[PDB]
Amino acid sequence: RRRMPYSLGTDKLEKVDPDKIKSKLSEDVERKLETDMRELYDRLLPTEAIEVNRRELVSKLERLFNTEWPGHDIRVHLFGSSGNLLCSDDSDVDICITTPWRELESVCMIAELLDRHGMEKVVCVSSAKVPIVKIWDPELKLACDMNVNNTLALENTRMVRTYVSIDDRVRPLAMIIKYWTRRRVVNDAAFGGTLSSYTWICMIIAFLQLRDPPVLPALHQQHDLKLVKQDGALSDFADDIPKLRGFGAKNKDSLAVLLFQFFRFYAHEFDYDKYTLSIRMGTLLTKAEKNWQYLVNNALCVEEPFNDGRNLGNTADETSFRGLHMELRRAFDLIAEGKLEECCEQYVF
Ligand SMILES: Nc1ccn([C@@H]2O[C@H](COP(=O)(O)CP(=O)(O)OP(=O)(O)O)[C@@H](O)[C@H]2O)c(=O)n1
Ligand SMILES: [Ca+2]
Repeated sequence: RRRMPYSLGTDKLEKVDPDKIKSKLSEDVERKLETDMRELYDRLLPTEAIEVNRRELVSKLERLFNTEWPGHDIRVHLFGSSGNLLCSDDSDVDICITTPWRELESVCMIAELLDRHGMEKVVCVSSAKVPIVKIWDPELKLACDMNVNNTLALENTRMVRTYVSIDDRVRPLAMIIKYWTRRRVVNDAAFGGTLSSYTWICMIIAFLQLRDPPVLPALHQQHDLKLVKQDGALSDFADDIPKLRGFGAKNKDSLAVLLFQFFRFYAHEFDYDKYTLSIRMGTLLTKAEKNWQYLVNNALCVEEPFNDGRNLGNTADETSFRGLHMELRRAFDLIAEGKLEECCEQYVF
């Protein structure tokens, strides 16, 4: 399922003279793009029935696990887009199973139990860095990936949820960019050699942190607004939502202007060879100061904010990155003229 064929080669795209790159939408284009984005967002928002089903899946799993293995305080939690305000009705369900009982981290035992209780397409990856069980629930009609005790993923999901809660523009902008990535088939870091949705979300956040004035702060740096978590530890990132809300309100750019600027930033402004995007810091880092010029698959460097050693761009080789950059050029060209529908056309192999 390789998205970017090896024929593309690996050449970097040349930087275009900044004076020759459109920097502003015309009023007519902005007005129509705003309306078209708002219509698309309304269609992408989730519906009650499916949001309820996501919760029902959590409860069903928790009951099954505590009946099979009682006395181990097994709890089940949504994460990913089901927990960060960025899901649509067709989004998969990311689930984290927490327990002090480390025996449960051998996930083949979970697969066997779920197969016994009517889940379908039950498969597992026991030797991955994060072992997972995948299922299809035929009653709730949900595809689910679950892990055991990956509490970092609960926290980075909660971080994304906090960013979404800080400024009204984040949810529609991110939901629309995510839709673009699905239609263009550039959000498949396993099969396709492109980037995970989480990676794209971090890129959206990093872009918004770099607006003038910024739309989003650097939550990991706002120490005085960190609250204590349910587990009793101080949060790694600022999370006092009432005190953070409004941070970006001084930036008055519309959703249309922000979508145009997102594609302009990634298509033309950002120097991929030199810099690492860091939502932990809210400022650009250099690859060189992280020794990231040596990483395999380092054409795009997007630092995971909880593990400064993980490049979220590491699933894109140089060929795939070339194709991704070309897709960003294409999107910039089209959004510049308000062509949202064409920008989001389904890619066909
Ligand atoms: N490198 C990574 C990749 C993923 N994760 C964790 O997995 C979740 C789902 O990834 P995801 O890519 O499915 C993001 P989501 O908003 O759910 O997208 P979707 O609606 O298109 O399904 C993220 O929210 C992170 O908690 C991580 O910790 N490190
Ligand atoms: Ca997901």
